[PDB]
Amino acid sequence: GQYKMILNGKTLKGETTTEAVDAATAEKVFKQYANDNGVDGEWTYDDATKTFTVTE
Repeated sequence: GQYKMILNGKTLKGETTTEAVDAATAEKVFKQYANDNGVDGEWTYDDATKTFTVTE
């Protein structure tokens, strides 16, 4: 399924999507991406909208 991440960082903002077998897999992909791009924030996941957020 399609999962979305809203990036709400100090210096990186926007939206991305990933196709993943489940939310746990999307979480790993998105958290790795955030880490690789210097984001260090608080996370939420909404299963109704398949959307993660990370906020600094």
